[PDB]
Amino acid sequence: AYTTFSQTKNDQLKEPMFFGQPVNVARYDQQKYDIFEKLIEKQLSFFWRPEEVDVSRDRIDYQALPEHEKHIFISNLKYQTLLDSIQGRSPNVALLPLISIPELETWVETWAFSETIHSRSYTHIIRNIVNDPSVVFDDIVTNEQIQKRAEGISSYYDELIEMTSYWHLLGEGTHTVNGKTVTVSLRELKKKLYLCLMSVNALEAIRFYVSFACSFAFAERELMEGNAKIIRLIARDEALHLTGTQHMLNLLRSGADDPEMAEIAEECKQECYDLFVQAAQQEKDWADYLFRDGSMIGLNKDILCQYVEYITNIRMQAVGLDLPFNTRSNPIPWINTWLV
Amino acid sequence: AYTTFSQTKNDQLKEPMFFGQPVNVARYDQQKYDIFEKLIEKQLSFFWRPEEVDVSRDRIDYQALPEHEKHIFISNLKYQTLLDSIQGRSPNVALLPLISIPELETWVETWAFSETIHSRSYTHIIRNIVNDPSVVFDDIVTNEQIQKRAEGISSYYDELIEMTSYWHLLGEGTHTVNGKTVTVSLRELKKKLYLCLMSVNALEAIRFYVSFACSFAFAERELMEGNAKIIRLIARDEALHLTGTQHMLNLLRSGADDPEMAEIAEECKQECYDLFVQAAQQEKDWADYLFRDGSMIGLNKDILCQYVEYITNIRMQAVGLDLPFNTRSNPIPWINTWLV
Ligand SMILES: [Fe+2]
Ligand SMILES: [Fe+2]
Ligand SMILES: [Fe+2]
Ligand SMILES: [Fe+2]
Ligand SMILES: [Hg+2]
Ligand SMILES: [Hg+2]
Ligand SMILES: [Hg+2]
Ligand SMILES: [Hg+2]
Ligand SMILES: [Hg+2]
Ligand SMILES: [Hg+2]
Ligand SMILES: [Hg+2]
Ligand SMILES: [Hg+2]
Ligand SMILES: [Hg+2]
Ligand SMILES: [Hg+2]
Ligand SMILES: [Hg+2]
Ligand SMILES: [Hg+2]
Ligand SMILES: [Hg+2]
Repeated sequence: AYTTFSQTKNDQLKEPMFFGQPVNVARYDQQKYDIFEKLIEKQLSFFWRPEEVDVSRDRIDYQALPEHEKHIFISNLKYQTLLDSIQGRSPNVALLPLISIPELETWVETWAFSETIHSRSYTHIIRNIVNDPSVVFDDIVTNEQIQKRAEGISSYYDELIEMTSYWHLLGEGTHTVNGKTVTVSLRELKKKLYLCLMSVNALEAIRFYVSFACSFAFAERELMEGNAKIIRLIARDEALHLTGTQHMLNLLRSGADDPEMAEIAEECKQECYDLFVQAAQQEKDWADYLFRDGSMIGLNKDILCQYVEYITNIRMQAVGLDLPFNTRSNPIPWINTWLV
Repeated sequence: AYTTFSQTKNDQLKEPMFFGQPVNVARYDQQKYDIFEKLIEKQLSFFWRPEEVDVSRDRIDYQALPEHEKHIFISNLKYQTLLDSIQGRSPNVALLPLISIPELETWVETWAFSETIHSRSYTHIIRNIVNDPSVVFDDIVTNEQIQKRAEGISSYYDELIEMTSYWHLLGEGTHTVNGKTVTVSLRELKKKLYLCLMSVNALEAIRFYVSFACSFAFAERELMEGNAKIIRLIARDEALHLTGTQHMLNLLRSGADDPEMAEIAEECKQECYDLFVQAAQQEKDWADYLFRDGSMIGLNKDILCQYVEYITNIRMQAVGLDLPFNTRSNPIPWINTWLV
């Protein structure tokens, strides 16, 4: 039931963000929600190329680092690489088949594209600091400490993609496939999409920012300055990506877009809350594996843990969820030098 | 069965271009086919912003055009808008789920992203030469002559996408879906993909160039200078895209990739030929509508048909197919200065 060009002439200003008629004409002279056009323009204005950044000194900096610090830096870089590997392809494969307005479709493609630039930047960094890049890349797929998160993230996407395929092929109803009953509910697919968006928002709002803290902690000591310059550019892109997911989520719950979605937003309010806490908890547990052999100037298990609660509280409130942690001011305001 | 991050550690240099293990880590330090990394780098170096191009005088020129010339200009633009609307989302939805090497996955996303920029440029042009863009955009969907010319494009993609979903959900074999027998053959899916690529190649190599000639015929008389600047940048991108498709097809035919694809290419030889001949005929049939209210000096049905036969022979030759048309010299050598 999916088509690359719906032959029905429809009003793209009246379609819901998702599940409406697939988009036909890509036009940008008008939009249901201006924010997505603004985000596309900003992202295009931010276009940068990794190769332009000098990372010639990061090699020696990395070599001079104590072993536990090399571990902290590389483990963090591997996680960033993993996140953008998934983000460069998933928004496209998972969201594109369900978007019903042109500005969001193009925003999703632009967003995914900017992530491939990030992936290209990580290769640029990695090849200029280790001699044998292959060791680093393989450890990304099999690192036990890392794969727990990837699995959980990939899962939401994989499940939504699967349910979408069934919906497009069979439509709503109770069907039979090779002797098994297969139930396809649009309401459940909508719930799937909502929770997946919330998960991507957490990936954007928390997972990445916790990794930025680690990267910039090195920059503060004037180490790995090539890497810092690249992460600063990536962080500027992520701020836009998070702005996009926050608007999608708030538009869906404010009842402005699809009434049934506003309904669902309220329905799984508790589940959404636990999803967020879980993510915060994962980044916390990670700080354990990170500083297993020691800490460093500006960063340690406790400070990092405090930043997680701080950032999580802000992000959750931004999407209308209750705060899970004790309120406090920023534990590491020095990071603002590198962020927004 | 599709996954956004396969957990199996595989040697990406040994996977086939399509139908192997979905890509997990996005790395660019090595590649099975260097040509795709070269294409990504080239496309990135060609990055341009449409709204930066000055089209303020285009409004004056257009209005000054006799009605039939306005018809020619706007009809051609509407077709280009359609092709890029489809090409901005199709490579991602149809190809991404089937790619198994990172360089190709990123090339497809980069290629699709460049098409969204093309769509953005058409809005920039349309919005600056007509009072109500909605009349132009709405006609793209309903116009029977535009849909007859483009007939078969979205159809191929939609069929591939549907067959792909069946494959990811059910796997190979014969199944029973709602009491009906559904056969899922990987070989048949490979055939579908192969012919889809050959169709995209014809779209990139012929359909777009026929439209460039019409656009540049105006630049030739010093009119629509803004549009001409844009079309030149767009043509520069399309040349990369067609290079990419020609390489994909020729690599598959060589047997150096999936040996089964080499067999399929050889077996589907006549179908490849038939679709190029069909695409050529569709472009010629378009002339009747393009010049219904009159033609222009140096631009008429006869010249368009001569050019179509000229470029078709060149394109079919590049992918190893026999030539359908009698050989001839370029009927419009003035285009060379505008292209590449
Ligand atoms: Fe990123
Ligand atoms: Fe991002
Ligand atoms: Fe294009
Ligand atoms: Fe193209
Ligand atoms: Hg998602
Ligand atoms: Hg998700
Ligand atoms: Hg970290
Ligand atoms: Hg951190
Ligand atoms: Hg929820
Ligand atoms: Hg919620
Ligand atoms: Hg804490
Ligand atoms: Hg295709
Ligand atoms: Hg196709
Ligand atoms: Hg034309
Ligand atoms: Hg033409
Ligand atoms: Hg062929
Ligand atoms: Hg001819």
